Amino acid sequence: SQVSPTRMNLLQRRGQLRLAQKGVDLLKKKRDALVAEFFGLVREAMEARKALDQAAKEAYAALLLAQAFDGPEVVAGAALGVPPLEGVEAEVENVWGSKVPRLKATFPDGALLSPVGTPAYTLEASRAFRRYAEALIRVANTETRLKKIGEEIKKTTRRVNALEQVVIPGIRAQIRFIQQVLEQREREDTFRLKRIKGKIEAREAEEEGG
Amino acid sequence: RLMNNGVGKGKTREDHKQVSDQLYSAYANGVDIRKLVAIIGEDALTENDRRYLQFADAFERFFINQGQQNRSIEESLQIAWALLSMLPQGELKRISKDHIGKYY
Amino acid sequence: RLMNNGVGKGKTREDHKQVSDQLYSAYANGVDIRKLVAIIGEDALTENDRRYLQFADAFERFFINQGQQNRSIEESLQIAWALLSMLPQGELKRISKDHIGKYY
Repeated sequence: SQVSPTRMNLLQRRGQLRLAQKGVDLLKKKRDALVAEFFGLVREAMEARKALDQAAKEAYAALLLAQAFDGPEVVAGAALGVPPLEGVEAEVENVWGSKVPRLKATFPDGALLSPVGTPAYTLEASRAFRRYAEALIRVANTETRLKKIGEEIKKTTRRVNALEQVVIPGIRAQIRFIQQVLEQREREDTFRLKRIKGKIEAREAEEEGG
Repeated sequence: RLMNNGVGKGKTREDHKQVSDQLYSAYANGVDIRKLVAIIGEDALTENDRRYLQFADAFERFFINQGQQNRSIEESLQIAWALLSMLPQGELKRISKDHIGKYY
Repeated sequence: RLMNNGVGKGKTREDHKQVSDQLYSAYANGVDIRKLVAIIGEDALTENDRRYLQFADAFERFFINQGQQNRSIEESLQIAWALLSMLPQGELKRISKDHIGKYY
C-alpha cells in the first residue's frame, strides 16, 4: 500500500540522515549553555531578597510597637498617596526561549502623603514597603527566565529522544528492504540469462552438431 | 505454542495456570510507564503507577535471573507471590478472587 | 590520508604539519558555529568561538578562492597566519609559540 515506491529514492532516503542526523545533534548543547548561565541570576536572585526580607521585618514588627493598635488606625490612616495595585508593564524578553511576559510594575508603591511625619513608625515603615516592591522584582524576573529555561530543555530532549529513538533506525531498515530486493533482481536476470546461455549453447550443439 | 496440554489440576496446582497470566499482564502494565518517564518527566503518576513501576522493578533480576538454583514450581511461585504482594493483592485479577489468600 | 611521511621538515617545511592542523580543526570548528544563526543569531554567543566565523569567511574568500591565480605553497602559508590573526594564541596550540611567534 504505502511503503516504498521501491526504488532510486533510496538515494534520497540515504540523504535523509544527512539532513537529519547532522543537524539535529548539535542543537542540544547550544542552549545547554544558556541554562547553565541561568543559574547565576537565580543565585543572586534571592540573595538580597531574603536578607532584606528580615530587614523588612523590622518595620512590620515595629508596627506593633506603639502602633499595633494603631495598625487599625493606620490602615486607613496611612493608605493612599499612590495608586495601590497595578502598573504591571508587561515586558518581553525575546530570545530562543521565546517570549513570555515579565514586567516591572513600574508604578511606585509610594510612602509620603502625610505631614509632620505624623505618627512616626508609619513613615519609616511605609518606606519599608519600597524594599518589598523593588526587591520582589529580582525574583519576579529571574523566575520568569526559569520558566523559559525549563521549557527549552524539556522540549529539546523530547525531540533529541525522538530522533535518537525512532527516526534513524526506522529509515535504516527501509533502505535495506529496498536494496535487497533490487539486488536480488540481479539474480533473476542471471537466472534468465543462464537459461539463455543454455539456448545459445544448445543451438551451438545441434546446429554445429545435429 | 501449546499451553493447554499438561495443564489444570490433576496435573498441576491451582495457581499454575493462573499466575502465568497474572505475571504477564503484570509486567506489561509496568513497561508502558517506563517509556514515558523521560518524556513526560515524573510528574504524572499515581502511586499505583509507582506500584506498576515497582512490579517491574521487582520483576527484573530478582525474578528473571535465578542463577543456576535448581528451581521448582514452588521455589519459583513463592517468590512469584512476593511480587504481587507489592501490589494491591486485590489488583491481581488474573487469579481466583480469594487466591490472594490461597497464597499470599 | 597518506602523506604523513610526505610532510616533512625543511624539505617541505617543518611547521606545515601543525599549521595545517590548526586550520584543520579551526575551519571545521567554524563550520560549527556556521549554523545556529536562527537560534540567537551568531552575535549573542561569545567572541572567541564567534571568531571562528571570520575564520571561515576569510577561508573561503581568501584561502580557497584563488580564481586562477597561480599560488605558491609559501603564499599559501601566508594565508594561514592572517586568518589565524583573527585569533589570539591559546587557540593556536597545535603549533608551538615560537612558530606562531614567527607567523602572525
